[PDB]
Amino acid sequence: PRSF
Amino acid sequence: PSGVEGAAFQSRLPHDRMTSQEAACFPDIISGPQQTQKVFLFIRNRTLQLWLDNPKIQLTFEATLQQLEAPYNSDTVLVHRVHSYLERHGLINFGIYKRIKPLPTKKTGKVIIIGSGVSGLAAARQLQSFGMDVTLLEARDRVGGRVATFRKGNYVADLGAMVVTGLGGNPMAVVSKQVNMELAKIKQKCPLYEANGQAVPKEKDEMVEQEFNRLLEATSYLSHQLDFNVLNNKPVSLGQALEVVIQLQEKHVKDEQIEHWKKIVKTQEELKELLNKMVNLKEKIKELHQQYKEASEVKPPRDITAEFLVKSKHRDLTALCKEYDELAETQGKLEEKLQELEANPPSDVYLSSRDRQILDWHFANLEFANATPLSTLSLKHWDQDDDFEFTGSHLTVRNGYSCVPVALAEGLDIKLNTAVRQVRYTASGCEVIAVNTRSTSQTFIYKCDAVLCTLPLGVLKQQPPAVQFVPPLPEWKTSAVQRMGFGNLNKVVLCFDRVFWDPSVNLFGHVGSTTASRGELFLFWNLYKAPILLALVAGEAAGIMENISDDVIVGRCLAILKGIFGSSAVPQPKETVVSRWRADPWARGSYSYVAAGSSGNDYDLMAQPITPGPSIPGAPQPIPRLFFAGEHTIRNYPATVHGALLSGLREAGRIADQFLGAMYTL
Amino acid sequence: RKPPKGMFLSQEDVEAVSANATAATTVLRQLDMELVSVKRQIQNIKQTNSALKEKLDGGIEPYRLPEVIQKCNARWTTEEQLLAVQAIRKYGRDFQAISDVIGNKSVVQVKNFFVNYRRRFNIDEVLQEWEAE
Repeated sequence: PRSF
Repeated sequence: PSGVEGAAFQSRLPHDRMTSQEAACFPDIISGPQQTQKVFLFIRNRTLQLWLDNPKIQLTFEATLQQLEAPYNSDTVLVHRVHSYLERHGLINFGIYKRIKPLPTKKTGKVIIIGSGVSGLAAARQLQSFGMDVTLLEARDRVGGRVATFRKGNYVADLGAMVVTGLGGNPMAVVSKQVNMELAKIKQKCPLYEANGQAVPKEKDEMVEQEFNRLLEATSYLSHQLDFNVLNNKPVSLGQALEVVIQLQEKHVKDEQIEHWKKIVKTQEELKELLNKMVNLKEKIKELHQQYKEASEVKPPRDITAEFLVKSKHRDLTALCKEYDELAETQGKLEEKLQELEANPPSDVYLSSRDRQILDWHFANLEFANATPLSTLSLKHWDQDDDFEFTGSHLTVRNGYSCVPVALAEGLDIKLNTAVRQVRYTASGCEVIAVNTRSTSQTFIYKCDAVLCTLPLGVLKQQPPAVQFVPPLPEWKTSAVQRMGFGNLNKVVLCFDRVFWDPSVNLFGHVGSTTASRGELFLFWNLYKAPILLALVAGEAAGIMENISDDVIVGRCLAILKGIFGSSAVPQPKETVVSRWRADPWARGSYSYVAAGSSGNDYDLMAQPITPGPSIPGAPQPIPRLFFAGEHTIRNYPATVHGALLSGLREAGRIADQFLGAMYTL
Repeated sequence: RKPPKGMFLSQEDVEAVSANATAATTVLRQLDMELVSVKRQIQNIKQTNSALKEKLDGGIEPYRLPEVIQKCNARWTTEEQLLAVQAIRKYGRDFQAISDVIGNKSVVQVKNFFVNYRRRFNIDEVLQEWEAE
């Protein structure tokens, strides 16, 4: 839930 | 974290508290004196550290007690109870290890496992490890499920999972040591090219990103601090909330221009009243001059009344000349105040179309992460698994992630090309009815004590059912399946004969033209040794690119590459692959997401087993026979390979405890 | 406890942009119109204020008068006594103007005058008729  | 306490962290466990799972296994200790709990906690942490420090060899109970120090290696039933708990729930001796004590030839109980995806394999390896008869039924002609790994010549490119989200507490860290997997880090420097193919400058790039992360927090504030979590009965989605935050930021930009210009107007009106005094006063002044002159035109010597008129007039003329000068004093200020406000206006717009277009790419990325358009993601819960993030760089697997699953499949009874069509579970056992995927008429029957189902959630959700449960799954389970979200993303694999991108840049964006196409080929990865570029199709676009031939897709990909790097440096690609997850009948999707109206609680419902009714009425309640594992069952680490793996280990201990008997709770 | 800085969110506001489908697009047009409304209201007082500027061309320089510099004396020439009485009848008690009219007597010599020659000039009367206006 929010990548890189 | 380091020491024995690093082992507890690396095993996803608080080093100084007994967890809820441990209490159930050891109520005597956790209800007991603080001293005993610390002893136990050390024995736990110390065994974990031993297994961790060398995970290519089994950790026997003997090996453990050897290397404890007194007072800890004194009580040997406490050390035996701890080691056996650890080994049972896959906290030690999981994955691929050399067996010190060869598994006894006579098995106990029989378990069918549906699916040799990573979760299936994990439990299957562990169940056999525990001396059980384990057979896996795989519909596909290969293991791994969602971990796919295209291989042709020297090219290697996974079309399923491809990143290891950081080894800090990650079961995959152990498996990596256990199986050589080339692990490469991911430099996080990603530059975004615009639709015209011109690189976005740092100014916009840094600006939008900050605003993006700012709009996200804004929703989290709408959710937790304003309880804006329900609208006309339907629960609020993340997409909805992001709109209500962009609108309210566009409203604010206007309210801000109004009450600024409304200072100008008020200021200009103040001036209007001042110039009206000043023009009516230059009239009294002009008229007064006509009188003092005329009164001075009466040449002296004069009577004292005539002299009074000249002096008095010259005075009210000096009086009204003081007034008019005080008013062009006040006029000065207002003239300058205006010149200030006019050339000191506030922001004209919240987001330029070019700026917002960039933002729509940041929303594409977010629809990549959760594999679904943001309208669906539950506003309250979409990020509920964020507390359990591992620590560390995210990595890729240079040799393909397919090697992990294949390694796990070593030594297991796997029936490939075998599509389960009916699962039939009764008070006395289960029978699983499968067919052969090649000639489907040829039917198979499997009897067993317990069925572990790692069917993808999208399979479980197929209407009409692709797999029949007999008897039907209870409503508390099938409601969970409807509510839960199972989304989609796909990848395109581009194999060239030469590197023509920035080799020190692992990943680089492409900004879409529309909001509606924000997902369509929005991101590329240099990840591999060979000249392979990876393109991601996310969001609303993923579900629609599956209806379009590979050439049309490879077509668009070249185009956007072309503008970004010139039309004479991008040659036709040699080998090209496109995925179609939601089209695949064994996945019907990529992975799960917390859909609006769902919660994390559903991920737990998915994992509760089903205990069938008694055959002969009046008989005692039976044993649970149907178990579930896989990415959509582990509520704290979903939509991932590690989550899958943990789910598989979880059910193996739960199944074993049931048919082998847990003798570590006394 | 509180939003990100810069973002504006308010219970009152949030409800008003959710109350129906295009309750968003609605509220953002009463503000696009409120804006044009106030914006040409500016060019129209900016226009009016321009006229009044044209009428003040040259200011009052031509109508101005030279300053009078004169050393403030003590004796009351009968001339100055009579300027006084007539001044008290057109200026009431504004001693400042009354001293300015004479131009050679202290605002306090003026006050003194009021009591000394009070009898022989009937200023009470004179003053009472200044009030009759």
